[PDB]
Amino acid sequence: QLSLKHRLNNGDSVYGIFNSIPDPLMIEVIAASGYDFVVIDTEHVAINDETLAHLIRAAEAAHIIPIVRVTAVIDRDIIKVLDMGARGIIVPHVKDRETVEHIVKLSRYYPQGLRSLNPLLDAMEMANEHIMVIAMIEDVEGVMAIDDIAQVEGLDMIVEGAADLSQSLGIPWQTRDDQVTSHVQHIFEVVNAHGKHFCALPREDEDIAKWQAQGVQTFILGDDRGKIYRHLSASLATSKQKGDE
Amino acid sequence: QLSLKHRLNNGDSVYGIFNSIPDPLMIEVIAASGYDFVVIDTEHVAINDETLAHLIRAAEAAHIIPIVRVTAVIDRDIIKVLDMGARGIIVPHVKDRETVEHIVKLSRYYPQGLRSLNPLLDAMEMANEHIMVIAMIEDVEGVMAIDDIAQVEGLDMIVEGAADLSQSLGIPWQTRDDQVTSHVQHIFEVVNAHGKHFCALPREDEDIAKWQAQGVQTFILGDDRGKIYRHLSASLATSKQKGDE
Amino acid sequence: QLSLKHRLNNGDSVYGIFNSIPDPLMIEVIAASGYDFVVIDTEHVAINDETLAHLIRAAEAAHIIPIVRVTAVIDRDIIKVLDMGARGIIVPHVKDRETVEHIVKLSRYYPQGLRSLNPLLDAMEMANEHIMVIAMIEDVEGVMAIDDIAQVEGLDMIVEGAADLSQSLGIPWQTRDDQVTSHVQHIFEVVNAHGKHFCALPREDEDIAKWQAQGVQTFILGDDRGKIYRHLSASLATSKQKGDE
Amino acid sequence: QLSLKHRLNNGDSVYGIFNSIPDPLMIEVIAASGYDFVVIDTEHVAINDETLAHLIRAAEAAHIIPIVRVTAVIDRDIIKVLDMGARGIIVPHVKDRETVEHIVKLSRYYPQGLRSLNPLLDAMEMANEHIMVIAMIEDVEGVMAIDDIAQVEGLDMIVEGAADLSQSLGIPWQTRDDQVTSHVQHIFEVVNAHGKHFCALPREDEDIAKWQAQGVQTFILGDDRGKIYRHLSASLATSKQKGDE
Amino acid sequence: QLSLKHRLNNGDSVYGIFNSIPDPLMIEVIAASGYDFVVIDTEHVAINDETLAHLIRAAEAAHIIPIVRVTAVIDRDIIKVLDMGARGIIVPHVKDRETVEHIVKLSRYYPQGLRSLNPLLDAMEMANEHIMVIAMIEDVEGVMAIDDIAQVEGLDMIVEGAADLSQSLGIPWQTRDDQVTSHVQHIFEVVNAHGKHFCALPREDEDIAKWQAQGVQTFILGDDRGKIYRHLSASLATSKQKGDE
Amino acid sequence: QLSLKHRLNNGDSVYGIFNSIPDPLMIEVIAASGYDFVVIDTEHVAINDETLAHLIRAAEAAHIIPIVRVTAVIDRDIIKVLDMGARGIIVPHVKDRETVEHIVKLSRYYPQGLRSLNPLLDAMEMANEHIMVIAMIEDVEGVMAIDDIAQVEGLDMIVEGAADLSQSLGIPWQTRDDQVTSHVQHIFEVVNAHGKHFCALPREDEDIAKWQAQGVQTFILGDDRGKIYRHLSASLATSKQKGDE
Ligand SMILES: [Ca+2]
Ligand SMILES: [Ca+2]
Ligand SMILES: [Ca+2]
Ligand SMILES: [Ca+2]
Ligand SMILES: [Ca+2]
Ligand SMILES: [Ca+2]
Ligand SMILES: [Ca+2]
Ligand SMILES: [Ca+2]
Ligand SMILES: [Ca+2]
Ligand SMILES: [Ca+2]
Ligand SMILES: [Ca+2]
Ligand SMILES: [Ca+2]
Repeated sequence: QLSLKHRLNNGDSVYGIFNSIPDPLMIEVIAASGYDFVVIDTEHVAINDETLAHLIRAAEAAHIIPIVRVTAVIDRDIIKVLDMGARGIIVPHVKDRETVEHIVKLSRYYPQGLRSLNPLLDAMEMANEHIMVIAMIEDVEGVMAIDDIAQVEGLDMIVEGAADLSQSLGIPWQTRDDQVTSHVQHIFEVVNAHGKHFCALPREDEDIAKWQAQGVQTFILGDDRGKIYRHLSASLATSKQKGDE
Repeated sequence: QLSLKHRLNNGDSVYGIFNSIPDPLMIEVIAASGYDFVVIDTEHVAINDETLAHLIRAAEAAHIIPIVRVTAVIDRDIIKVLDMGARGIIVPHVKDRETVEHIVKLSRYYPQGLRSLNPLLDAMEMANEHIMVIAMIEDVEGVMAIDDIAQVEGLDMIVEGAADLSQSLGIPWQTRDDQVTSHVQHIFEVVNAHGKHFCALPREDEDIAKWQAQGVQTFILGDDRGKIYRHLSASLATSKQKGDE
Repeated sequence: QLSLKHRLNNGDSVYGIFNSIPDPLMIEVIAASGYDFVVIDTEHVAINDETLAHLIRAAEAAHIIPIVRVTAVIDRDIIKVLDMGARGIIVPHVKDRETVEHIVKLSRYYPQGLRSLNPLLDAMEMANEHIMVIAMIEDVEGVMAIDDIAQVEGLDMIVEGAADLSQSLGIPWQTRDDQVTSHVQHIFEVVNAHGKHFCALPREDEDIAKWQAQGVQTFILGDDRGKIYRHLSASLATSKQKGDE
Repeated sequence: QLSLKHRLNNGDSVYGIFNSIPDPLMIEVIAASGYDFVVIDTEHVAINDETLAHLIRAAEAAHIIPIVRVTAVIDRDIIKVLDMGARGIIVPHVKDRETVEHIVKLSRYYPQGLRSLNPLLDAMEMANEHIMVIAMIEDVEGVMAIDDIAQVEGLDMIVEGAADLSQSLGIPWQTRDDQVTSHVQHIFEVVNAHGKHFCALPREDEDIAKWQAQGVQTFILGDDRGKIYRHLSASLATSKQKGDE
Repeated sequence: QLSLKHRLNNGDSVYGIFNSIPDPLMIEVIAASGYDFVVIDTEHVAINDETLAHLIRAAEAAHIIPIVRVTAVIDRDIIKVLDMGARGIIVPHVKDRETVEHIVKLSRYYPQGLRSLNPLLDAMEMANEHIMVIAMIEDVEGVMAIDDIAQVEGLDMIVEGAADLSQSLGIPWQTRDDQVTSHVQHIFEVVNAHGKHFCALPREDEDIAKWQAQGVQTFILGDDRGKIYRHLSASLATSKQKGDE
Repeated sequence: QLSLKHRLNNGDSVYGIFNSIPDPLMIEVIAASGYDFVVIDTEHVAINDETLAHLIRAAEAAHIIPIVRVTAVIDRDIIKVLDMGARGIIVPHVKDRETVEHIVKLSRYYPQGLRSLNPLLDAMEMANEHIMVIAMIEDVEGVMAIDDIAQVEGLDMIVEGAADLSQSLGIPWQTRDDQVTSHVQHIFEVVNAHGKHFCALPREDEDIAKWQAQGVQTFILGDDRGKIYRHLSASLATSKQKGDE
């Protein structure tokens, strides 16, 4: 299937990573490494639409679920990105119910939305059944409106954006601050109460256990670019010390 | 300068890595990680000429020396790759003196070669002074012809290709075999006797010290794709174990 | 000229097709096949702006009129797409008069609009004279607002979108339903009353005659991708039966 | 598997088509249409290496076997094209045994060749087992040298090139001439005697039965570009006649 | 630094040009020619995001300051364009204070805005310190709202758009008209009163002196495409006359 | 027609320029400037095959004759470049008769060559009739073999390469030296004696008259990149002096 919704329906825990190096070989390396899904990032990333389409094919061929984080311009991106075969979309900076309802309208065929049309009904039904509609909650407005957001029919999942939330709170990068963690904990509790999925971005491995015990199944473990830099820089420094004795 | 030849002339040890993911962000990540040079691979890699040109610019902007491994088709590649600004070229499967002399002809302006023309003389002189002409020695023929290869004026450096050498010897991937290591040791001794540079591909960090003690200054520490897969796969497995307690 | 407006002014019937495979060879194949115009689709299609520019050049070189269906983001797309040389634009999901007036503002130079400036006046005049401004009418809102839409000075043509209209009516793909056909017939009558052009998407060849008799001159006969799949799949099935006797 | 060699080993007949429109959507349309394999053409076609890599991924994701026809420059193309994941290669204008032996050297790992190295041995073995090495026989020299060509260990299949053969015979496009057909029949008989596969390019559906009865299993049914032009041009002409009554 | 803000802080006059041919060699030619900055145009230009990223790298490698004119869709473009390394952004058709404040929000990290997060604080601070936020004033609305626009904290510079202003005034291309010049003079006086920078687009060389005497330091001298056409066309005409005696 | 051969058959003088900035807007600017032909350079230039195809379409759409200078790898390039629609090819560093005969074989259909096949005969005939086969003479070997080169049936034109010839003579860039000019004069006389066309690269406008008087009709007036740099650098220096009074 390559359906995230299907994986979650079995009781599985699933692990992903952000892709911010828009190269199909990176998608294949991530798949080879054992990830269940990859979030191809298009918000910040310099990435051509035809490149994005290539990355989704790479994901499909490599048997990893392609999830896409789109830009703010959902009236342009969502139709294109779903027609390319993204199995899920993440919309950044979701702040209110009206935006979530619009995302659903754009993402789902009748009767669940009005996704543009471009057996037919069976294919539409299957699309609606398996697509993941995911909202980033990463500013104070979104945390405050979480109860109204979480109850929108068709919204499947919320992902915590602690970094941008910290800046929204006037404490950028203080993601360990009780303010940030209490807001994230609140987001989870409300999401969970409305029978929706929460996606954690655990800082450290131990945080996975802490979340898992409360019933979280979905985990994004950082981003490729960050992990690669940290590994290559550490590895090289160690090499240069060992070489000089 | 961004000249490998200049770095070596000071007594420096220099560290590089193969790039086989043809994305400018990878070049920038490699530079950020602390590498002195990057060998952008075009032999095996699916990589457009315009992409290669972009990667060399990324290297320049990120202050890392761009070295390029070209394909077998040197009469096409060398002129293009030098005009793009590669500071060094690696030619694969160098087997005889005649090939080395042809590489030099293609890589160097008069009076050192006949590099196509496309103050003028001063620029030509500076190009010749700083370019690194590098031959891969990776088959039995090349090891056997090493004395004739190493004495070609204009050949700056030899790089060991233990993997392909092992297959040439009918023992593919037995790179730890005494046959392979003795041939590589021979290559070094002959290269060094003719006052040329040797570039090691050490298997492990300890091998850097062993080579450095014999006067080797240049080291390629694997390739990005391999390191990334090994790190991401190890990291994820550890994460999944820690999450489940 | 390669002007659709010019062709229509002679009494010609003109035939087009949607292009949803963004390759210049497809544009050339469509031109070779005898089409008068091609609607290069960018709404749903994964297509780079530089690719689109290439397709328009292919059209020009192949002597086929390039019409472009843009995305919803007209404040971005229209200026780019006209400067690339599109001879007409189709805007999707036109729902009100205010949108049509904005399209005209963006598409036409003074005195007919405020198309960005980037003999000069003569070139502007010629652009305004020959550009086709085309609105898709494909949701109930647009059909209801058709009288207000059709009378906007500078709107040249309306195209029926029966598929998306059917979903808007809560009967997706029931394009043969009397609801859908009566609305499309209404759209035509109102458009025609205001002296504007109607563009039909006939389901079958016989529908061309039916429309032509009422004075329709413009016909889009499906899309390349759909026709190709249907032909290749039918052709192959026939081949496999004939081969096995 | 997506292995042509595997399909042939079961007694299957397999059907392919040339792709000369280098767009991943065309690969997907060909797969949807029911073809078992696609021959992505790079000999004549303007196609970037990164595009080719994308087309092979499209094929994999769409569950169609990707075969690639390379250029004459096998010392460049073969290593790249195999590393991209082509399941078979077609080399044009094969004229002698020496060329076939070189193709095998480039295409197969030790002990069957010397394909560059870039469990390890198991992966090499699997590659060798499943790769199809295919020679185009399309000039008089190649037909004359067919016995020496066909007996090269590692050559899997020969494909008839009647068009270019006709020009080689000084009768370009006279592919129905007894000269051309007798030479093609000879090629088959010799290939078949040496236990190798023959690939037919039948002119018409009836030719499939004629070949199949002699034990031919592999059929290339034209090329996408040609079929599309012929269908679109015929379809449009019929539409325009029906519209005018 | 490659900081325009830094250059202006020394008392320097700085010279730029619009780039509307999106090729990295053009960026390099502009740098070689002696320009201090280049305004890479994306408003009108057909230019892929990955191409734009390449042009910015070309600028960095060639030691020319990259400034980017974005499209109207600032909620998409600004984050991408800053993360690519643009040292300044120009937003077209700035008409009110609310838009300027939004540009600042998008362009600057806390505490000066809410630029998305993607030592950390030091890097943010350095970004804010060196970025140039630039508004195009090119319609009557913007001239009328200039006092409210100019006093927005975080707006660094205004650039005159005489061409589009002339069309806004109903006199397209009458850029020499007293209406246009008096409005531009007003824009400068108000901008200058609020301690902000003005960027002139002088028609002729003599206009540079006239502006410089009033304290203007920043000058855009046309666009590459226009200059190239005018030079090549003049040069060729002269050549053809000289050849025929 | 867009046939250089046709233009020359009327008694016209024709003017071209090298394109070494591989952007379709540059092709269009060159066409707008009044050039009869453009030599799209692929020898030195970083240029994707799909880009080259785009540039040829740009040329066709802009009504300028596209001529292509290929790389040394004629067995790869010529078939691709002709199928893309180049109206002429320039092969660099032509040194002997055997190479010219091979170029002709690759460039012309039966009976004039064996150009790969990919009314039919009429199209082949028209191709042969209008294609220009052009050899660069730019090394001492080629000048020495000029009589044998010039008499090859199917070779249409020779172009002088004074720059590379000077380096071949051990006097790189001494293109004004009597050695270089006497060799170029010899090339012309021999070419002209065999009824073939000569293409001059005049240093200065006055050289056009000198060549024209001897019956030369074809002139390449430099390259875009060089002219642009020289104009932009001169123009900017003048601007900066005028601004400072
Ligand atoms: Ca899913
Ligand atoms: Ca964020
Ligand atoms: Ca160097
Ligand atoms: Ca190797
Ligand atoms: Ca038109
Ligand atoms: Ca629609
Ligand atoms: Ca196979
Ligand atoms: Ca052939
Ligand atoms: Ca700056
Ligand atoms: Ca403007
Ligand atoms: Ca010609
Ligand atoms: Ca040359």
